[PDB]
Formats: sequence, structure tokens, C-alpha cells
Amino acid sequence: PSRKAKVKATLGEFDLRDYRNVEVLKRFLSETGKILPRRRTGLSGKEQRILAKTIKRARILGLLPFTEKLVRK
Amino acid sequence: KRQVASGRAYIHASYNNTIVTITDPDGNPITWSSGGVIGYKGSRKGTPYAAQLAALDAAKKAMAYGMQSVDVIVRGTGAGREQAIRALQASGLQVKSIVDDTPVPHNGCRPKKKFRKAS
Amino acid sequence: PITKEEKQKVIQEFARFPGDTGSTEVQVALLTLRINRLSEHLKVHKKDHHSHRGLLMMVGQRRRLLRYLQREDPERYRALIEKLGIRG
Amino acid sequence: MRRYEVNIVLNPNLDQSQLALEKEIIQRALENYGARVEKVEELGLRRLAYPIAKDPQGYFLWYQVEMPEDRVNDLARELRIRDNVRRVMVVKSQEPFLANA
RNA sequence: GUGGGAGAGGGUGGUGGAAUUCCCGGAGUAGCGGUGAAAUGCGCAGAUACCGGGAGGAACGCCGAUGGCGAAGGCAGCCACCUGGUCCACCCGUGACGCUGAGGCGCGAAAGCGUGGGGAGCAAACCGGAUUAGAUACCCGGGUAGUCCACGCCCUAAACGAUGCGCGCUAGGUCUCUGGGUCUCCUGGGGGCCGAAGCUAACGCGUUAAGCGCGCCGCCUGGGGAGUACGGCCGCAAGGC
Ligand SMILES: [K+]
Ligand SMILES: [K+]
Ligand SMILES: [K+]
Ligand SMILES: [K+]
Ligand SMILES: [K+]
Ligand SMILES: [K+]
Ligand SMILES: [K+]
Ligand SMILES: [K+]
Ligand SMILES: [K+]
Ligand SMILES: [K+]
Ligand SMILES: [K+]
Ligand SMILES: [K+]
Ligand SMILES: [Mg+2]
Ligand SMILES: [Mg+2]
Ligand SMILES: [Mg+2]
Ligand SMILES: [Mg+2]
Ligand SMILES: [Mg+2]
Ligand SMILES: [Mg+2]
Ligand SMILES: [Mg+2]
Ligand SMILES: [Mg+2]
Ligand SMILES: [Mg+2]
Ligand SMILES: [Mg+2]
Ligand SMILES: [Mg+2]
Ligand SMILES: [Mg+2]
Ligand SMILES: [Mg+2]
Ligand SMILES: [Mg+2]
Ligand SMILES: [Mg+2]
Ligand SMILES: [Mg+2]
Repeated sequence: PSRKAKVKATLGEFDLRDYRNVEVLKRFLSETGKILPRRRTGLSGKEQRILAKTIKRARILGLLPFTEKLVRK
Repeated sequence: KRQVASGRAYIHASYNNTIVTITDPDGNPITWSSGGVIGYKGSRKGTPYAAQLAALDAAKKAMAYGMQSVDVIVRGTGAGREQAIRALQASGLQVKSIVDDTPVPHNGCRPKKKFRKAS
Repeated sequence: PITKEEKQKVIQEFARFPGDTGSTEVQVALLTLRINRLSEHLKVHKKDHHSHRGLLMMVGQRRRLLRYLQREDPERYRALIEKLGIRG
Repeated sequence: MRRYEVNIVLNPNLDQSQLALEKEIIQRALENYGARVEKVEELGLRRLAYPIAKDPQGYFLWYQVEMPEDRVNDLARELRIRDNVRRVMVVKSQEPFLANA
């Protein structure tokens, strides 16, 4: 039932608040810009809840996509 | 009468009528079809079959406009969204890439009574 | 809003003795501080109803201590009302 | 006096003079709003996710500052006036929360 | 008091993107739309589909939950400011300062009223198209109020947990939100699920009681007549108590 690794264990000592580390945040977005479900970012209620606002900030500095297109359909 | 050989192929599939536009690599249309162009008149315009002829016809029409390969773009959830692309792979153009791009509001406009649940 | 030093300068100015922080004076002194600050914020923002509730309560609480201060020691009661400037 | 981080994204197709100009006007602004610098990270251009202002790229700044709370909104409101400055996001600084410690 | 903490709690200003709609330009040919099937409707004055540009209003996708905040009605992009509530730890200060609460006062979804302002989409009334044995209605196309904002009224509801507030007491187990800790766990405050004792007419409730108690407020006394009449009070009116 939808399984793989959690984006969490693929990273190390990382700031969940830096709206500027595009290089990392991107990982928490799907093929579409859509923000990944907890059951995949493997985060905790509070963690996830922070990563949300931290993303949407970057999404405004145009460092992260609001939305993307689905290749191979 | 010009030349292209490579371009975009949009599909505007719908629960009412699939329709295919074909354009140059810049977006400007070249030839289009649809269940309407093809004979069909009423509902029948929706059928996957319709979507077939529409796709094919549209390709055929650009085959002569001088074209060989195209990038596909899907928009909508047609009764025959798929046989619109399937008609293309079996049409005779190199389907470089098939991309989905259905427009989705980030929740904005009230829909019609029939589409309720999103004011 | 109301910061650290902001608070002391009044608890300092209102303690019955060194270290007193829950004096029925120190308490009322503080409620008033807020109460007034809150009443400024509602001078404009007259629409912010939820803030108003808090005030309505902050006031009751102040009136409640006062009420007691005046039963136990009807002197200090005068003092407080004098310093602060209450009733009118 | 609270610590704010100020972001500024502006048209990436500018020579020194123009850059130098807005860069000054921006400093020239923080001066008037009780804002004091604490460090400025100046990442040049970068590949934008979406096209901000017809452009596919943008020039970034970043300003660790401290200034009077009351006059933040004024500052932000004042930085946007330039037609080159196409993004201003000011933020209350805050300590890094750390997942996967 | 100090030191921490979570949060769509509230008010104000600003701002970001997706989408609809309309306008401008390119390209483009015979239909688009819509339905069970159709027609009304729009299109040769060039529509739909496609690309670039602009305007405007309204709502905030993924995150989102079985989740969070609030006294309730309710609250969901982002940022800043202004502000309320509340939880924990430390055991530091005051020393019964408490609880409830008829009147009174304030808040109160939606629809509705007044005056200005705005108006994209939706949409009562309404204009048409169909459907049926009939057409008023369900289905389709248009469309005004309204929906949106400021200020002022309106004071109702399946305003629901159909469960008034406070406190003390009475097995556990499991999931979760959020704090602290000697951090396979314990402990404090929320939110759910089973279930002891017990209660219940049954259903079910069961440390978030509908159990065992105490205080205080509201309310009930067959159905229809009827939330009607009369009288009063509030309202500009609708109409409310
Ligand atoms: K003590
Ligand atoms: K109301
Ligand atoms: K209303
Ligand atoms: K009105
Ligand atoms: K209709
Ligand atoms: K009942
Ligand atoms: K913990
Ligand atoms: K509990
Ligand atoms: K039993
Ligand atoms: K109880
Ligand atoms: K009777
Ligand atoms: K009457
Ligand atoms: Mg059709
Ligand atoms: Mg909030
Ligand atoms: Mg046009
Ligand atoms: Mg005609
Ligand atoms: Mg003609
Ligand atoms: Mg033309
Ligand atoms: Mg307009
Ligand atoms: Mg909930
Ligand atoms: Mg609550
Ligand atoms: Mg607060
Ligand atoms: Mg003593
Ligand atoms: Mg009006
Ligand atoms: Mg309509
Ligand atoms: Mg049970
Ligand atoms: Mg009777
Ligand atoms: Mg009635």
C-alpha cells in the first residue's frame, strides 16, 4: 500500500525552517509542486506543520514551484 | 502550406467531447479536430471512438502540413482522454513526450450546482 | 506589548516588600496595566470582539481583588485607588 | 527593536550601475527606518521555479536586521516602490528547528 | 511571579500563485456547448481548442488529519504589526481573595433591512429549452437581488454532544495533539476509540459519565389547537421575545 523510503532518512542534520535551502526542500514535493503527505515526508505532526510554512515562503520568493506538469501520462 | 515536422499536440478531453489541437513548437495552432469535425453530432462526440477519429484526423491533417513528431499535452478527463493519445502512437508521428497539464484551481470559483463542494 | 523590564518597573513600584510578586496590590496594579493597554487597542480595532471578552474578564478579576482588598484592609484599598487612579 | 530577515528579489539583467543603484537605495532606505544591518548574504541570480515578472531568473539579497517593530510595514511598503525590486518578503528571524538531528 | 510552549482565536495593513470571466494581439477552421437523448444558447461580425498580454473580483489546491484554536456563532495561502485565551515546569509571592448567577450588559452562522461601494463565478425571483398523462419542479441555457467590503440594524437555527457551569470521588486497554521528565516509559492538559464498577425503558454512557456526590441557574407536567390569539416589549421592515 504505497511504500518506499521516507524523505526524512535520506537527509541528515538539516534545518526544517530555512526557506532558502531549495536544494533540500524540493525533495518534499512530488512530481507536481504538490507538498508531500506526512506518510512520505516521514515527519511528525509538528515537523510537517513547520515544513509547510517554510515551503510556502520559498514558493513566494519563487524558489519553489506552486505547481508542475506530469510527465508520461 | 508551410513546414513544421515537429510540434505540440494538445488534447482537450471532456465528459462531453474530446478535441485535438495541433500547433507549432511555439503554441500557434496548425490544425484541429474533434468529435464535431468528424461526423458525430450529439453525445456520440464523447465516445472513445470519436476521440480516435478526432486524434487521427488531426494528425493526418498535419501529416500533409508536413509533420513527423509531436509532443502531447493532455487537458481534461475525457470519456476518451486516453484513446486520444493511443490514436497518436498508432497514428504515425513520433510521440516525443506525453505531458499532463489539466488546469486545476487552487480553490477559487464557485462551481455550478451540479459540481458542488468547493466555494 | 508589555515586556520584561516593563513589568518590573511596576511590580517594583507596587510590592509590599522585597520579592513580593503576588501582593493583592502587585496583582491589581498589573491588571490595570494590561486593562488600560487593552483599552487602547480597542480604541481603534473596535471590531476585535474576542480581545474585548478578555478585557471584560480582566476587569472582573480586578474588581474582584479590589472588592476583597477593601474588606480586609480598608486602608490599602484607598492607597491603591489613589496610586492607580480608579473608579473615576 | 526586533530581529528581522529581509528578502529582496529584483530584475537579474542589470549592470553594476543599476545594481549598485538599487543596492544603495535599499541601504539608503534601512537607514531611514531605524533598521541596522547585521549581515548581508548576496546570492546573485538563481533559476526561478515560476517566471517572476516575465523573467525566468532573479537576483537575490538577504538582510539580517534589527529595527523598530512599528515601522517594519513602512519599510516593506517602501522597498516595493522600485520597478526593479520585484519581491520583498520580510520575516521575523527565528531559531533553526532541526529535524533528523 | 519567573521561564518555556502549541494553535485556521481575534483586528488591521500589505502581498502570491492557480483557475473562471471579460478585453487586446497572433495563429487557426466548422462547430462549440449541453443532455438519458435533445433543444434553447453561442459561432462566418471567425467562436471552441492553442499561444502571448491586460483588467477585475472572489475563494485559498497539495500540506489536511481520525488534526488544531475559540465561551459560543465560528476560524484555513503568505508576511508584518496590534491583541485575547490557554498548557506545562519551578513551589518563589498574596492568604479563602471562592462557585453559581434571576435581571442587566456584550457577542451571536445563514437569510433579511438601511446607506454608500463593488460585481469575476454562482444564483431566489424571473426569461427561455426540454421532460411528462398534465408542468408548475426536478434536467439544460441565460439572469436580477443576494452572495463581496465600510458603517448601522436584524438576535433566529438540527446556535447539536439534541448532554448548563464548578468541584471531589470511582478499573484498565489502545490511537493521537501538545508540554515536562530519572525519555522500553512516567507525568500534566486537549482530542477519539473499546471497556471495570455502576447507571439506563432500551439504545447506549462509562476519569471527555448519561456513575457516585455537593452547590447554583434554566427548563418540563398528555396530543391537536399553537409558537396561533390577546396584551406588552424590542425592530425602519421582515419579524423577534
Ligand atoms: K507557596
Ligand atoms: K446575525
Ligand atoms: K449576511
Ligand atoms: K444589503
Ligand atoms: K439554472
Ligand atoms: K427534546
Ligand atoms: K517530549
Ligand atoms: K486523556
Ligand atoms: K455490566
Ligand atoms: K462530572
Ligand atoms: K388539553
Ligand atoms: K402582538
Ligand atoms: Mg457532447
Ligand atoms: Mg489565526
Ligand atoms: Mg482571440
Ligand atoms: Mg444561429
Ligand atoms: Mg465569410
Ligand atoms: Mg483573426
Ligand atoms: Mg469588471
Ligand atoms: Mg476538528
Ligand atoms: Mg476547546
Ligand atoms: Mg498569544
Ligand atoms: Mg504568610
Ligand atoms: Mg447595495
Ligand atoms: Mg449560470
Ligand atoms: Mg464505550
Ligand atoms: Mg395541551
Ligand atoms: Mg415564530
